Amino acid sequence: DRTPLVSVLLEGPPHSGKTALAAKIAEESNFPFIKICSPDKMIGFSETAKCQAMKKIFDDAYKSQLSCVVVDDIERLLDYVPIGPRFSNLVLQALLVLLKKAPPQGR
Amino acid sequence: DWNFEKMGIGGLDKEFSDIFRRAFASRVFPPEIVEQMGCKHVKGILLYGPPGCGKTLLARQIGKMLNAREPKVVNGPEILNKYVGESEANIRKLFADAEEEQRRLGANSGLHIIIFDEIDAICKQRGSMAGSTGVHDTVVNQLLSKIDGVEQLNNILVIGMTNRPDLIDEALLRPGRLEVKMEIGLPDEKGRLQILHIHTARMRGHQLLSADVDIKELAVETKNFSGAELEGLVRAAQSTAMNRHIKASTKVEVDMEKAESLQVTRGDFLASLENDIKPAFGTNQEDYASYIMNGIIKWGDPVTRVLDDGELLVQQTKNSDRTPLVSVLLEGPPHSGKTALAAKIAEESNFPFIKICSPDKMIGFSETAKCQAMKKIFDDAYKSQLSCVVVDDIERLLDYVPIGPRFSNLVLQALLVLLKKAPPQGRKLLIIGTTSRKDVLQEMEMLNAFSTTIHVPNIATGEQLLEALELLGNFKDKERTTIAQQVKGKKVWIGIKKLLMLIEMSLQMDPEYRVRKFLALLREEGASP
Ligand SMILES: Nc1ncnc2c1ncn2[C@@H]1O[C@H](COP(=O)(O)OP(=O)(O)OP(=O)(O)O)[C@@H](O)[C@H]1O
Ligand SMILES: Nc1ncnc2c1ncn2[C@@H]1O[C@H](COP(=O)(O)OP(=O)(O)OP(=O)(O)O)[C@@H](O)[C@H]1O
Ligand SMILES: Nc1ncnc2c1ncn2[C@@H]1O[C@H](COP(=O)(O)OP(=O)(O)O)[C@@H](O)[C@H]1O
Repeated sequence: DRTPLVSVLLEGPPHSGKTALAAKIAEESNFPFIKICSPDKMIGFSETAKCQAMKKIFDDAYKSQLSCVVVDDIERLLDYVPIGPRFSNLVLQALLVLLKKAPPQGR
Repeated sequence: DWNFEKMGIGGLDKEFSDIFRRAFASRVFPPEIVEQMGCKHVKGILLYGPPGCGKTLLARQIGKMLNAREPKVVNGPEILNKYVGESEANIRKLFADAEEEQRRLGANSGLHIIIFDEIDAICKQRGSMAGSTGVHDTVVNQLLSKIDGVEQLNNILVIGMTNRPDLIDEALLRPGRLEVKMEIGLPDEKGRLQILHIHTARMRGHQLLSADVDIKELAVETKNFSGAELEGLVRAAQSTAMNRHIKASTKVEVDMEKAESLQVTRGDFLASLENDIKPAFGTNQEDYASYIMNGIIKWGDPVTRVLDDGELLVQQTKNSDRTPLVSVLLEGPPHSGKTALAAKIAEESNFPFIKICSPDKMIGFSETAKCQAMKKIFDDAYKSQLSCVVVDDIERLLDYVPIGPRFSNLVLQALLVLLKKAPPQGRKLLIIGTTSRKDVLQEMEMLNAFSTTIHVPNIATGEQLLEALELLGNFKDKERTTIAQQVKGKKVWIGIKKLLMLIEMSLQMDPEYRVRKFLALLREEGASP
């Protein structure tokens, strides 16, 4: 009741099989609303498009009584690369703001 | 039990039964029971597929059977204007007949069908991609207000056609609106046979076609042809046969008997198939001669190793489950002659769909155009049972220069994402890369994405050079003996392309000084890795 929002992060070496475990744990919940936001469905998009998609998906999730949102391959969304380094600041700021926002009362 | 198989349709027989079961179940039963139930009819359907797989004929036949009035064809790009609030008038004008009939006859009017085309043209989803194509989103909303809204229409049916099923607004697929999807994929052997049979009914009746020609041979030979290509082949064959006959008649004053006869024969079909028609979804034999300029000569063991490994990979990818995607990379020093070997191994697969994407056709394009072209090529490749895509030079695509360093991030991300996306269920794919700087490429963290690597070495021994020259055959016996004597030091490190260029340079003088000039040039390039 006093902790309406929760977060959990999975990390490990490459080719360890993280996405499958995330999908399984999301499925086992039996919640009425579930959604996955993969990067492969935004090929060639610009940062504004990605932020708009994230905002739309989270807004849609806000309207239920229980929900589960999966975000896959976080490092890939930011457009990271060891040389440089380089990345899109806007996406990171948007995600940081999201990850500590509570839904309306009673959800 | 329908009978359309032989009149206009031809290949596509199951799609009719599927669409009839899914959509028109209500209009085939006596009206009494349906009016007792009080259910409504579907208010439209959507179609998507390759450009020229026979979509319009489906709509025309469906309209004809239902005993409806004349369809009101219309095109997508045509309905667009730069003036404020002028597209909406065009959209509204379409339904006028439907409204008039509804007003006058009440609930007993017939059926009117409106056929859009390239409906994806008018949509605000395209603006999401890189560009400015908001197309005044308002437009689409207007359309909705005619299908549904305060006023109710019950004598309409909307059929939509599209080529990019991922660019359709999500709001245009909810219940009560366009709510039935279907796919129209490429034909098969039987479909090709039926299409060729139906398009060749005219000549058979008049005995004009020769008895020599068969239909099974042409059916099997055409692997991945589409609808329009078959009729194009027929027309080209007719034209070439007529031209040959008239030219032969002009050359020789043959008796009348043969003059009246205009048998098309079989040679015209083969010539036209092999020379005129270039399928968009099939192998292009012409491009191969543009890359393998001088064939392949076996100067050492490694070539056989590379060819064998490529054949092994091809066999593994052909027949196997649990692994529908395969990747491989080629590495070597500059001028090692990589592209030719990759093209050869791709050609030897005998696959139906082979494509080569190189910066050759991509000068002056902006990065966004590059990503668009890459996505288009891969999307096209996705629409075949087997495919083989070649990426010519990874380094040039990324726009890499050691100073800086500098490069385009969007293309790198797009390529990395694409390399790890399996095709739809039950279809295979193969990807082959090529580069000349593996150190930077590994530093960029992409070498982990590929699944295997191969090495292409250069020439490093004198006897190898002697064998290469002998196979090329440009030096005489005493010249070869002198070259062998002078090259016994064994300090040779050169590439094949450089060797050919240097031979051409050396052969530009009188025969007396060829050997000395060639040896001087070879020693001048004294590399020592
Ligand atoms: N117990 C298991 N743990 C992990 N993966 C499993 C397990 N059992 C089967 N698998 C298979 O492992 C693969 C997991 O692929 P997945 O995309 O999750 O890997 P990954 O290394 O997390 O990927 P990514 O490249 O996105 O980091 C799937 O084929 C799944 O079927
Ligand atoms: N066995 C062979 N190996 C390599 N090249 C060969 C062989 N036989 C003939 N050639 C000729 O060598 C040339 C190979 O050119 P290719 O485009 O492959 O060079 P490359 O070093 O891969 O080029 P780049 O790195 O600049 O793209 C062509 O002329 C080809 O005809
Ligand atoms: N299944 C088929 N059977 C016979 N002809 C076909 C078939 N599919 C396409 N065609 C040929 O294609 C032509 C129509 O092409 P169409 O499908 O209208 O192209 P588009 O979809 O780009 O408008 C016709 O001349 C027709 O002969």
